[PDB]
Amino acid sequence: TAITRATFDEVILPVYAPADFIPVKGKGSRVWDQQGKEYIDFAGGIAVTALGHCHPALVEALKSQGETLWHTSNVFTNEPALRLGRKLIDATFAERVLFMNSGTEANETAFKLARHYACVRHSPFKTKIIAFHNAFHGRSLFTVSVGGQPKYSDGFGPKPADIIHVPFNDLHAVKAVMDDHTCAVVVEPIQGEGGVQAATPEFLKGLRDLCDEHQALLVFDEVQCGMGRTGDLFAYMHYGVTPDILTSAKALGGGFPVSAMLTTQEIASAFGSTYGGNPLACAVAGATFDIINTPEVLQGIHTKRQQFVQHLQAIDEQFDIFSDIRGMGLLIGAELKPKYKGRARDFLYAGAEAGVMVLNAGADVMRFAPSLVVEEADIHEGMQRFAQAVGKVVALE
Amino acid sequence: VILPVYAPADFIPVKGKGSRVWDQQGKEYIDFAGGIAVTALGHCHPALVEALKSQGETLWHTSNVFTNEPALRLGRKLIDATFAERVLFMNSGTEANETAFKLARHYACVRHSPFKTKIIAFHNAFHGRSLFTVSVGGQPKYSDGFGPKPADIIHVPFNDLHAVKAVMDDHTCAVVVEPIQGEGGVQAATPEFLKGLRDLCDEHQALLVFDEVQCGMGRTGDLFAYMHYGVTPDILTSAKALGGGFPVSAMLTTQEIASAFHVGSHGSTYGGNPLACAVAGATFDIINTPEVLQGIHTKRQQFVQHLQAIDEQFDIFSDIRGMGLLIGAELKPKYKGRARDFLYAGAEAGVMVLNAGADVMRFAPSLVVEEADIHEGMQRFAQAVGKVV
Ligand SMILES: Cc1ncc(COP(=O)(O)O)c(/C=N/OCC[C@H](N)C(=O)O)c1O
Ligand SMILES: Cc1ncc(COP(=O)(O)O)c(/C=N/OCC[C@H](N)C(=O)O)c1O
Ligand SMILES: O=[N+]([O-])c1cc([N+](=O)[O-])c(O)c([N+](=O)[O-])c1
Repeated sequence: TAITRATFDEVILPVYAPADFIPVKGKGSRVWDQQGKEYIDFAGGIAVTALGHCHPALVEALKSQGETLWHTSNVFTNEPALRLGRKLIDATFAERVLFMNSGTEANETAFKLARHYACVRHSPFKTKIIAFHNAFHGRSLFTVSVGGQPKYSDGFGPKPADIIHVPFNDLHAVKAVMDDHTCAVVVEPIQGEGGVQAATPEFLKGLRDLCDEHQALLVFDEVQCGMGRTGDLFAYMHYGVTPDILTSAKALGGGFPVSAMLTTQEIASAFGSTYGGNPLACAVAGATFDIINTPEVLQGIHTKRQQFVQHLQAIDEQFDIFSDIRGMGLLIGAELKPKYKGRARDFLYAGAEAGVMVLNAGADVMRFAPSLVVEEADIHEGMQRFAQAVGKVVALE
Repeated sequence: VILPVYAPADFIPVKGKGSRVWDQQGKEYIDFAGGIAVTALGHCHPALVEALKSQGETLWHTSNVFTNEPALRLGRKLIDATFAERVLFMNSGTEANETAFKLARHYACVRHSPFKTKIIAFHNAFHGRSLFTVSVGGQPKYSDGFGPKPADIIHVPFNDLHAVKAVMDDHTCAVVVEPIQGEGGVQAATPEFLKGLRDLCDEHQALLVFDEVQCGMGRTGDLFAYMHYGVTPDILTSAKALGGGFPVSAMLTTQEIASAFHVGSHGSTYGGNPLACAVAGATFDIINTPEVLQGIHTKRQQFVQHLQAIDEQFDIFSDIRGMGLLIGAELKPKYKGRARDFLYAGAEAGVMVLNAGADVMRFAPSLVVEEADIHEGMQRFAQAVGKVV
């Protein structure tokens, strides 16, 4: 009855191919497997553990609320949800906040709301949604159809219709497809899964102007780039472009399943300042928000980015593997040179062997999404491990 | 118009212990609603609090780049206790249903034909509020107004086997059914209907999908309602009681069906995280015991005897139905459309209850609700009824 890696194949649907070792415990940016091997975590559970593992403040919030009240249905509100709603409203453009569990659910509510607002405020025929190639918005049938990767939306029967995809950063293409029958433009300000590609300023500003012209809602999916990831509370604040609806998840709860959809009173009235929210989830997300939304933590994200980028540059000087280093704050993408095209997974595996956890963003890009408070010592140790992994792969060349 | 139920500003739950809840003013309520059949072991159950806190000190989240011990331990328990051979964990019943419906579609696509896409579902069904799940749900008012719905979904009346036979064909990929429709008036499938679905799915090579989000995890007095009926589905979904108040869900199926998915066919950031799975494991360990499952039947009769006594005094119910601790009490025609008013009257009297449409009262208390709480809460509900009538 020992639980091993082999156990996964006997138990879970074959939709994942997980690592050969099993993390069992973590503190900060260090993680231990069943053999007590120690890893440096630059993956963050895919940009989720924004304050690292078992952060004392988050554990305290969990325990305190866990002794008090876990659950209310959406018939009720609860103090943690009201508190978190207020902090989001005070800190952002939002006047109304709806809480869910996952990024997928938050996006379902955002896309349903944009559709419904158009239906009741303009016309039942105003249904087109513009989205972008390589976008990722979740795995429900609707959200994966708004997602821009046909490989993930093919094969589930008839897709919800009236979704049009154009290239990310192509403002002319958006202009071309938008019209009075368009209800929404949905965009990630930085495409995380899609190779860590940031919107240009002109593109994002252009989406706002086109949404205004056509009476469409601009929906920012900040599930991955939000909650401090870029070094601002939300990426829209870096750009100075205010969306009509914004979604947040991943870092919002520091690891606890929680998500949010933020909008205005005018738009939300198509459906008090908050709706939903698990008491336990919202208590934890409140503690997370209180730490991430501080000048010091947000400044540190930029300091830490440069510490990572200097190491990636040193690695490239030595080994000649990267064509581009991009992203914002502590979402970092390092694109492999053509010689190593398609081999991101080879470097991820060698990384894991060397004791560092990193991500891909497609087969050509390495992705780093560490805790926003990752200690400098852990940045240097993990990046030395990564350099060692790169060395081992390159020596085979 | 269908009116929702919302609490006013003067009713904000702040604390729960067992089957008792207190609001901001310190008013105490007996909880016969369970947050809509979620807190199946009541509020802040010591074993669940212990699981939460101990795993909370250890590991919360690693993503599905990794597997984790609590998830594999919970999957093993679900596999051992049910027809399932493989599982996927998600964060809500809606997400588990999305996974099930996508799996049934994809299985048909790759095993039979990309054209085998019809899904048969039932009027008054509830499967969640995502665009796909609400379109499979059987309340048009809830699926209207969001632009183009995912196609190839056909609705017929619950419990009408003939109608299912009439619409099913070789182009049908699935029949999706709640063994008891919870939101839809607490209506249980008849034995003939449920077995009929299994036979029709076999005939047409379609997958039978049971949504046990509300009726599963002990709610009926068996671990899953399918066990009461002795009809085994191809895919089953579970949530709510599974995590006792922690957001977690599961989709259960066989290896043969699971194998239609490949790496990257579906996924979830949070789904299967060790904190959720540690909590659901603790919940499962308590609910899946002979003693708790027996007690659910004892407790059902305690509630039903109270409901009958209320009816003898006030003449308000035409029918008392459901299974285990999912209880429906249909209002007589004289009280048609009054379920919300009885619910609000209950709250004033210090008891939290549910509706199941405008004509039906619903009860979904903790599976371990104390006999003393059943009697006190039902006395409060009788008082509320006296205020209404
Ligand atoms: C921009 C953006 N929007 C929405 C989502 C969906 O969030 P989720 O439902 O919480 O997984 C995501 C989630 N990405 O997660 C990685 C992929 C996931 N593991 C999968 O395979 O589904 C995202 O990056
Ligand atoms: C048979 C059945 N299937 C799926 C669900 C949805 O599960 P959830 O996403 O875990 O709430 C449910 C949930 N019912 O809860 C009530 C409604 C809730 N407030 C909502 O409107 O989504 C169910 O009864
Ligand atoms: O701090 N710790 O909780 C901790 C835990 C483990 N472990 O194996 O789970 C270690 O190996 C170490 N360690 O190696 O320092 C530390």
